Amino acid sequence: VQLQQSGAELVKPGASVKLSCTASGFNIKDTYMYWVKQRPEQGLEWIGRIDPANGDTKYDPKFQGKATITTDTFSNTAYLQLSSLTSEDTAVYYCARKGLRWAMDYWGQGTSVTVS
Amino acid sequence: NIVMTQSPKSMSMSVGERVTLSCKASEYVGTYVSWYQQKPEQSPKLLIYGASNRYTGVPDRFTGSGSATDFTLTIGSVQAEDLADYHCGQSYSYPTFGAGTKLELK
Amino acid sequence: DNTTVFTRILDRLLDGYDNRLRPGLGERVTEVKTDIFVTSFGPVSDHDMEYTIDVFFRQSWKDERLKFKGPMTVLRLNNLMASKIWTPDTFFHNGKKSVAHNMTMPNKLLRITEDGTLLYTMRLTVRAECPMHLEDFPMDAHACPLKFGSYAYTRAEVVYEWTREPARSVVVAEDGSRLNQYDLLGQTVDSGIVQS
Amino acid sequence: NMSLVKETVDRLLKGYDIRLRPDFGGPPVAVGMNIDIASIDMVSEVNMDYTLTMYFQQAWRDKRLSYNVIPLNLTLDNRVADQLWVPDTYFLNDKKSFVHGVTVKNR
Amino acid sequence: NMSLVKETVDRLLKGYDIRLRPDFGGPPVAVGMNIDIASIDMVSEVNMDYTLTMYFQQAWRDKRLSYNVIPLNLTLDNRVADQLWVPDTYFLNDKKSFVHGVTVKNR
Amino acid sequence: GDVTVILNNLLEGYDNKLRPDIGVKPTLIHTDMYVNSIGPVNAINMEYTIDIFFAQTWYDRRLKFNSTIKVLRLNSNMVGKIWIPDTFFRNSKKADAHWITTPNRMLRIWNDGRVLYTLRLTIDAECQLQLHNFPMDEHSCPLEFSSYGYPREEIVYQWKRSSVEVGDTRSWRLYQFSFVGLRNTTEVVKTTSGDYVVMSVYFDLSRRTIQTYIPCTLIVVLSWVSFWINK
Ligand SMILES: *[C@@H]1O[C@H](CO)[C@@H](O[C@@H]2O[C@H](CO)[C@@H](O[C@@H]3O[C@H](CO[C@H]4O[C@H](CO[C@H]5O[C@H](CO)[C@@H](O)[C@H](O)[C@@H]5O)[C@@H](O)[C@H](O[C@H]5O[C@H](CO)[C@@H](O)[C@H](O)[C@@H]5O)[C@@H]4O)[C@@H](O)[C@H](O[C@H]4O[C@H](CO)[C@@H](O)[C@H](O)[C@@H]4O[C@H]4O[C@H](CO)[C@@H](O)[C@H](O)[C@@H]4O)[C@@H]3O)[C@H](O)[C@H]2NC(C)=O)[C@H](O)[C@H]1NC(C)=O
Ligand SMILES: *[C@@H]1O[C@H](CO)[C@@H](O[C@@H]2O[C@H](CO)[C@@H](O[C@@H]3O[C@H](CO[C@H]4O[C@H](CO)[C@@H](O)[C@H](O)[C@@H]4O)[C@@H](O)[C@H](O[C@H]4O[C@H](CO)[C@@H](O)[C@H](O)[C@@H]4O)[C@@H]3O)[C@H](O)[C@H]2NC(C)=O)[C@H](O)[C@H]1NC(C)=O
Ligand SMILES: CCOC(=O)c1ncn2c1CN(C)C(=O)c1cc(F)ccc1-2
Ligand SMILES: *[C@@H]1O[C@H](CO)[C@@H](O)[C@H](O)[C@H]1NC(C)=O
Ligand SMILES: *[C@@H]1O[C@H](CO)[C@@H](O)[C@H](O)[C@H]1NC(C)=O
Repeated sequence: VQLQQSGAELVKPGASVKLSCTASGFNIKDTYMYWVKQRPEQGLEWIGRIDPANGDTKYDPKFQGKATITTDTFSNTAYLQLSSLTSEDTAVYYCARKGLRWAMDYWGQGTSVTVS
Repeated sequence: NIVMTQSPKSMSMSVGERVTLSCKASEYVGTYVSWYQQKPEQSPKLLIYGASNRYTGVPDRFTGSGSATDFTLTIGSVQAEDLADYHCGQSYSYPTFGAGTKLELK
Repeated sequence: DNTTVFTRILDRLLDGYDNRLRPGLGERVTEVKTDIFVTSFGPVSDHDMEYTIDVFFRQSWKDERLKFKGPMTVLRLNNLMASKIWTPDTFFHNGKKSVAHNMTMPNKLLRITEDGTLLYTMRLTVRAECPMHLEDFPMDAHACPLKFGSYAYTRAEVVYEWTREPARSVVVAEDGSRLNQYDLLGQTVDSGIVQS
Repeated sequence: NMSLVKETVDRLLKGYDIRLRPDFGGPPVAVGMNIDIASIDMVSEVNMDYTLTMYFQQAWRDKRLSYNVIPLNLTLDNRVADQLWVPDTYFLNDKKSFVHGVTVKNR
Repeated sequence: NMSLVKETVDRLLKGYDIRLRPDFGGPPVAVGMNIDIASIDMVSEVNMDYTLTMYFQQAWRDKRLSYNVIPLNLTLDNRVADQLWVPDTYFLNDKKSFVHGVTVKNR
Repeated sequence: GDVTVILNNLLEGYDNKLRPDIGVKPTLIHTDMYVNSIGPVNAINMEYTIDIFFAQTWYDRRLKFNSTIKVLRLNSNMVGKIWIPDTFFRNSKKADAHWITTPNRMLRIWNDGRVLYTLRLTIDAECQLQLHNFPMDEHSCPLEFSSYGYPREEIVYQWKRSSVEVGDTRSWRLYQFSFVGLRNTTEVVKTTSGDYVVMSVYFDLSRRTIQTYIPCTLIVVLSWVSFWINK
């Protein structure tokens, strides 16, 4: 149902930042978790996918190695870690759930990360 | 990777007129194409999952229809608050998203 | 007594459990996750317009009445208990004569996790049929389908979804395929709705 | 709800005598049959027989299986048909015929 | 004596829970197989299959079926196979297989 | 009235899994079969069909009722309860018993043990076929049966006085061969489990293409009539 994320993040290049979306109203071990990033006024783009039960994670080859997705099943939270940040990485990040034919029925609020 | 092509890029229509959108898919995607509605400075919602299926809580003026590659989102009686960005997204494979269509009233 | 604990846990789990009622009969709908692993794409026969297949059919649904608390957190149960709990029926719309194997015992494993998530795989050999268009013979290309759906359950009660990403669900073995004339090319998946 | 249905089914199928067809003393029971044909495989003049595969359906009215608590249409698992009554209908001209058993019996 | 063996078997098969393999929590069980091919009937190139008839044996160690009263080699009837545990073992490639039923199920 | 009492007394405190006399000298099963017909014999498949009426007898100390009723017949509904010896045909390829109306089985319990158990069968056996002896060829088709789970120390077979019969030899449907002789032998065979007493009954047969090669040579020789015709 409701998905909660963290607040805004402002960080200088060369530092790791950790974003988190905390699920609520449903058990995370049922469905996958997605991560979509959106620059200002562009098409949505896929970052990675995590499966809380097994642990398998697959990433977009253009982002593979840059971002690592881990989950804490007991606290019911999905974590996104960014590394090797550059100036052009400034964009909004979204947390997503799978449901009803792989359609991303619920979306988070959206976290704004600015690198400079 | 699968690439989605969307047209028209940006068009404007009057109030209460029929509106047709299209999203072309290069590879095969059999009826696993969803349509998202992103209003300015909000979180994208869901309108159509699969094809010609309406997510709950959605007005009836939104209809879809699709095939192996062709897809079409046809709005009915366009209201006043139907100005936003519509994204065509497929999930046959690792999900990708279209360029996005921007809709403004006139 | 290593077994006295597990026998208690596994008798209490079946106490008052009515196998005739699918989970959530008036509550939210059930969702059966499916997968297929083709062992060998059998010999296509031109005369009968049929083709044989040998799949490791799998199913995974969430049943809340079976959850518990124990040390193992995964139960690798025998092939006998699979008939005492609910198991969704799934026939093949275009199957002429399918057979389930019981080589030395029925080939059905049941894995009840701690949350309540099940896995219930089988082994099948299916003589499905497919219509052929021989107008381009011998240079023709066929598309022989395999359509497995629920039975006795409408769309409002049981809904199938592929376990993994639909492109990667139907997996085929590397050396398992055997064909004299034809040559397997690729797999394609698609979900629909059929009214009867 | 889930608790009502269990006790309802339990009290229906308790004391239900399978050997006696409904309305045993009085009028006959109306069994209405409906057929949906899927395919007619082959026609062989050597043996003078044709093979068909059909979805055979038949619905009758039975007062003993009546409940007034739940408005839903109970859909039971196919194991329960061994306990209810079922009108026996045979095909006067058949040589071999079998109910498919792909994953479970198809009824 | 008869009654000694009778009560020994009766106490072996009392409380035996078939759903659990031996040592359900601990280390795995060692199952040793032993095949005795009787005869290979036919080998075809059209269907690419070959039929063989064999004697299939296999022996494991089950700590629950232990007795120290009678020194004999207890050989029960073939019905007890339904009540004891037996490891499932399927053949990865077999189009049709069965167990001969001449006068009783041969096991 | 009283027969129900006798049966309920016999079945109380009776254990099915254990053969009679488990701790002492082994049971001695007598065997006697009656051949009804011999199916078609073919040389290609190297097999043949037979239809017999297998019948075997063994004492049993637990069925020792005492009453005025000398003998009680029983329908086949009783076979499942009392002990029944496993006996398979080593030479069988595909064997099936008959249940045309009901299970075809018989059971007769005399006064002091001595169960009788007979049942119909239909067997397909591999017959070692040799053809060089022709015109003096004499094929022998074996049929050898033995226990499956019991060593020599726990079960022993033995034939009766005659123990083999035949009937209606004219209507045995076999064409290329002809029934001649019949013999019986007993052996001991060692296998993985131990030693099994292997009964064996095998009876001989004699033989009585050439009708098809003639039309080909005839046309060959007849085509030559062209040559001596004038050019
Ligand atoms: C893998 O799966 C398949 C199918 O899923 C398994 O096949 C099934 O195997 C089981 C286990 O043995 C069989 O159950 C038993 O079958 C025997 C013999 O079956 C004969 O008759 C069959 C029909 O059964 C009867 O009922 C119908 C009803 O109309 C009547 O018409 C008949 O006349 C029969 O009376 C028939 O289908 C069989 O043919 C097939 O099987 C043989 C043998 O394998 C093949 O050679 C054939 O080619 C053909 O394929 C066969 O002719 C029955 O006798 C059993 O019933 C008695 O025994 C039980 C246990 O002892 C007992 O609980 C029952 O109550 C009943 O006992 C009654 O009778 C006793 C005397 O005999 C009494 O003492 C007792 O008091 C009681 O009154 C039982 O039914 C299935 O039939 C069989 N199904 C099929 C389709 O083949 C296969 O075995 C599995 N593999 C493995 C490794 O497990
Ligand atoms: C010809 O057509 C007839 C038409 O019915 C078929 O008859 C059916 O045959 C099947 C199998 O032979 C019968 O199924 C058996 O039912 C028994 C009765 O169930 C009792 O026990 C349960 C236990 O929970 C009670 O709930 C219930 O109320 C009954 O009191 C079962 O005991 C049998 O179980 C055995 O097999 C199952 C299979 O998984 C095992 O799990 C068990 O442990 C046990 O070994 C069995 O399920 C069915 O009852 C018959 N119908 C009728 C109306 O009697 C014939 O089978 C068919 N012939 C052929 C060859 O197919
Ligand atoms: C030699 C042992 O013989 C049997 O074991 C036997 N068992 C059953 N029957 C026989 C006898 N026999 C050769 C028959 O044909 C027959 C004919 C009947 F009308 C009724 C029963 C039998
Ligand atoms: C149950 O089936 C009947 C038959 O048509 C239908 O009228 C009724 O609406 C169904 N019940 C529900 C709750 O839909
Ligand atoms: C019982 O079986 C064991 C298995 O090896 C064997 O060593 C032993 O000799 C058998 N008993 C007798 C009395 O032969």
